[PDB]
Amino acid sequence: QVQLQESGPGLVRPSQTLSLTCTVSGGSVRNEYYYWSWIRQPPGQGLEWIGYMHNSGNTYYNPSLKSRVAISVDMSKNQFSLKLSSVTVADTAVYYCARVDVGGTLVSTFDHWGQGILVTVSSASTKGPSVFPLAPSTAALGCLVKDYFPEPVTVSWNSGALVHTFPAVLQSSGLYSLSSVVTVPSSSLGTQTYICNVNHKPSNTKVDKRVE
Amino acid sequence: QVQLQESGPGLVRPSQTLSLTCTVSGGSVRNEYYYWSWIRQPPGQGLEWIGYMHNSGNTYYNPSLKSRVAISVDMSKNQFSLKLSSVTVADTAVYYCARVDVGGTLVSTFDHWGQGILVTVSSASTKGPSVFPLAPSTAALGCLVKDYFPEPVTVSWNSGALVHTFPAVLQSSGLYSLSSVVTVPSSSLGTQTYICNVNHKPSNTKVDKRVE
Amino acid sequence: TNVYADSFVIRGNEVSQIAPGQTGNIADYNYKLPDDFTGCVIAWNSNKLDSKPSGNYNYLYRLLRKSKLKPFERDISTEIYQAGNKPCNGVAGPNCYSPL
Amino acid sequence: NATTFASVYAWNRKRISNCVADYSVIYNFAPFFAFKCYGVSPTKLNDLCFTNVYADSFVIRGNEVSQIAPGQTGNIADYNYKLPDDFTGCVIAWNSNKLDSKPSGNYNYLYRLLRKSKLKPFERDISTEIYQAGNKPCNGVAGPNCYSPL
Amino acid sequence: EFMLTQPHSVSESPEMTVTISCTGSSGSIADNYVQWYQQRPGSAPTTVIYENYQRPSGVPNRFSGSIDSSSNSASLTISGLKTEDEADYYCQSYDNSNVAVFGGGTQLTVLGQPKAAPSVTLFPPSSEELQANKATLVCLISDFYPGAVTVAWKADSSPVKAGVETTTPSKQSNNKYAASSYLSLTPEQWKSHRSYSCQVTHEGSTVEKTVAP
Amino acid sequence: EFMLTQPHSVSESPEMTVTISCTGSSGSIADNYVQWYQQRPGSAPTTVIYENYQRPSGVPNRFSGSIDSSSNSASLTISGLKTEDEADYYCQSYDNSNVAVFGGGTQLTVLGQPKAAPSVTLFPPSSEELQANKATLVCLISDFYPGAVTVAWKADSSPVKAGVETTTPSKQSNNKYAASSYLSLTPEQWKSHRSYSCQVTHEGSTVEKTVAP
Ligand SMILES: *[C@@H]1O[C@H](CO)[C@@H](O[C@@H]2O[C@H](CO)[C@@H](O)[C@H](O)[C@H]2NC(C)=O)[C@H](O)[C@H]1NC(C)=O
Repeated sequence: QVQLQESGPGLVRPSQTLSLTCTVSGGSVRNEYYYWSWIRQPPGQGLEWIGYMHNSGNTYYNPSLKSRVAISVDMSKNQFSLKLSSVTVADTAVYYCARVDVGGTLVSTFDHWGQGILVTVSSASTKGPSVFPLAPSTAALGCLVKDYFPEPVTVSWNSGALVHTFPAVLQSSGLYSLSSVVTVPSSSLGTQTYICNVNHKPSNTKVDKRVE
Repeated sequence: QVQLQESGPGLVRPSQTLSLTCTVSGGSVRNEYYYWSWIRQPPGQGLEWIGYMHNSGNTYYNPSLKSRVAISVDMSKNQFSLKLSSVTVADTAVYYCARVDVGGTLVSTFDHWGQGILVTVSSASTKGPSVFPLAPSTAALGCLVKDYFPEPVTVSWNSGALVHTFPAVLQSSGLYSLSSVVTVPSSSLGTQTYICNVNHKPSNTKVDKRVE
Repeated sequence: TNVYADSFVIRGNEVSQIAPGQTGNIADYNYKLPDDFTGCVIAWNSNKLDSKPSGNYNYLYRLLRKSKLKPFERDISTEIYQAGNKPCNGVAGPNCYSPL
Repeated sequence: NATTFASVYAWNRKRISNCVADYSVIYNFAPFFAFKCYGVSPTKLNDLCFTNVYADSFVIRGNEVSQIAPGQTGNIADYNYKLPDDFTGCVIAWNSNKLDSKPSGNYNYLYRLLRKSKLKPFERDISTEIYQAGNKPCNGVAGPNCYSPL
Repeated sequence: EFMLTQPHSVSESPEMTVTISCTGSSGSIADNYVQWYQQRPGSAPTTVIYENYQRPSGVPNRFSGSIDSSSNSASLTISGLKTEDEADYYCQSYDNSNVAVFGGGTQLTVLGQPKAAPSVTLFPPSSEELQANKATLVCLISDFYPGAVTVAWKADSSPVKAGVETTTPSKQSNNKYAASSYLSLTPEQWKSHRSYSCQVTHEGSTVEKTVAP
Repeated sequence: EFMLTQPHSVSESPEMTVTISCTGSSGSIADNYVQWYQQRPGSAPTTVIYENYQRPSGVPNRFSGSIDSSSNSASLTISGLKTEDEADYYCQSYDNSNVAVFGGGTQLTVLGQPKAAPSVTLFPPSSEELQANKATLVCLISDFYPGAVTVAWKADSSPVKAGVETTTPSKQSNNKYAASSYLSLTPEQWKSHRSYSCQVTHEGSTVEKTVAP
């Protein structure tokens, strides 16, 4: 069957251009009975449609993305690319290239989908995570780790206190945040030891902070 | 004008290979722009495509019995042959020759059809029929003649005194069943002496049965 | 002394253009033979192998070129062809399309 | 580049005479989805001469583009636009779905289905007479066995 | 696998217009040509509509073909019926794999004589027939003009499919059609089962009659 | 324009039948085909229904769909929920123009554990955060098995929605999600607004958890 796979840089600074390539394997872009589209998917939001173009020259864009995207087909290389103008931090969606059938009466079904490439949008350098004491409000406390650009920065608790690892989330300022949840009993038997241990893989830096 | 004509044995038996050949007149079988097909039509059912073959050797088959068909072409005698394999009692039908037009931009109609040949598949060669009375329940009553090998049927009602003899059909066992019937105005008329006689044409054997 | 066997795939209505002195898309811009060609032209229908139900797009023919091909010369160049009255920087776009 | 095109029912025909046929400009309006020449060469256009030149233009579907060729049949060929068996010219076709398509339906472009016979090469068919398919005639208003020929 | 399905029987009074349509299920109808073959009973088929819009020379202009891309079907309009138009019409097309696809066949006839309701003559196995270790359940249906000969077998609770040997529509001596619904059953099945049904369903009227020992 | 709206998630016990419907918009839904795409978490979408009636190769007969013009909506009638059928389902169609409008996403979760009410927790900003001139308060939600849940900061002045960062609800060891949120703002506005209390809407239930220093 026809397969699609994307490749390109995963880190793009804002106000720059985004260039990705979609290799069509098992088929041919020479076929004039199919369109070649791009699909976005922000984390936890849903699917977003950019637009598709025909190998004959016709191109259709999203109404809300006028003068925002540019599509091109390379019939000699059997690939079609994607071009974005003035990217912003809100463009952290996963990009998918898909083929949709137009051979029938109406363009109906996206036949095949690309593998999907995660494209991050942030120009911040490898800054250190800022750890703040997140006191419990039976309650629960956390590490309260914020202001860190690198993704694989993880945390821990007492090096085996198990408490739940928390997934990351992006910020509008171009950074990430991670606030774990660790249960704690009342103050009678809940003030023994609670020390956050953020790994901070980049820069070979280790930070340890105590949590009330 | 161009015309076709079937040629081959009109009666075969299972576990054999049905071989046929169509003699073409008014045109050369080596001419391109035309395929040479074979169409099957069982008695009482619609048409069924078997396969057409181009003069260049490209033979297209029907996916239903592709593994049990074979087509050839001879440019010298202007005759294309058909060869099935592992024939069954259900393969009996009227085979029609047909020339399809592959001239313009697509494949198209079978412009010239043959006269059609009717062949039957049966392993038996001699079998005497058996008569059975039919009791009524205006009423209807007659005779039941089954399991007779020859195709011609001889029906006689009241030694000629009249009838819609219900022509039989090739059943699953490769035989036929005659169910000629008559009508009566009431059940009292059924008590009269009515005779239903049949004659075995290839054997000159008469069968008598008293029905009432 | 030496025999060269050229092999390729074309359509049916283009087989006549393989003869010497012919004119057409295949004769001019794809495969040209001299006026004094010595040899035999052989062609047979391969629709059972070189065709797909969804369309076999692995065979290409050059549509327009800068000039007609010389006899027994090959043009494997896949560079985009300029045809408009204005430069297009050698990139696909307006007035500039693929040659194949 | 007229930004307006007529249907195959009323295909336009322009007279070309007393002018220099500069064929070096047709490459600037269409990507040539189907550029097929029959009697002339694509490059020898600027090195030949003719008696009269006619440029016929119309709008048809994608599946009907193959019918614009010598010796072809169909509704567009046999009933809307017939080419002779010895036509010497070039056929140019390109997609117009980006310009000649309306979201509410572009019912302007029409085509004749069939009118009692096939047409002759290079002739018009503007008669909007009702088409009759049965033994009993009918005129004026459509109805059973009285269908519009378009 | 592209297929074509058309109505089994079409009947209308003369001087009127009929409509036979074939719809493609597993594929498109506009990617390949559709042809209509008028096959007269007892003779070879003959093309009357080819290339979806063309009629051969000599065929009367009463025939016309049409294509519906929205419904993925191909229709045949025949206006002004005649006595010789009582033949069968077959809609044939091609699959994308270059496989010729034939329709199911449609029996067209003119309504010369008034239509009559069919008759049912369910007959149980005879005494000598039961002695012969055979059932041979038949339904000698009669008294119906249109060629809408249909047979739907049904047991007491379950449907019946094996043993159906319905014959072609045969005309009686009084210019009327009649058929036979043969059925071969194991005598053990006839002794175990309670009863069977022979549903005709001629021209929509589901005429049904059962038979029991 | 065009838009397809659908519930965020639906759930039903196994061996049952669900019906996911997507409502139309100002445009006529009967103009173009509607497709249904199943996308498991961390994979590309896969077509399960196309052309409003067709099923791709390999798709079981459990999936089905229909189009109701009177209701101006689509449908995805999935019968016999299985362990592999637990994924997100998106509905896509086309407007009168070339605008491929997608849906919102309905997470069909198979009921394997009894549903429970979530536990929401709110805590004011820390002291070191206030020293850095930033509030960046954090919410803590957990203990809700069936599906995810959205939050909305129902503040005393007005419901705050801009500048809100919500984490993707991820599974935990107790087969529960988290669905945390973040509202970063300057501390100078914290003294003039109290009791943010982002309210949940899980299973139609609302948990009121205010914030206090
Ligand atoms: C001829 O073609 C040119 C370009 O292909 C047309 O010019 C464009 O017209 C559209 C609509 O009128 C404008 O939106 C564009 O900005 C124009 N582009 C340029 C570069 O001028 C022109 O309208 C066509 N017709 C004529 C009579 O010139």
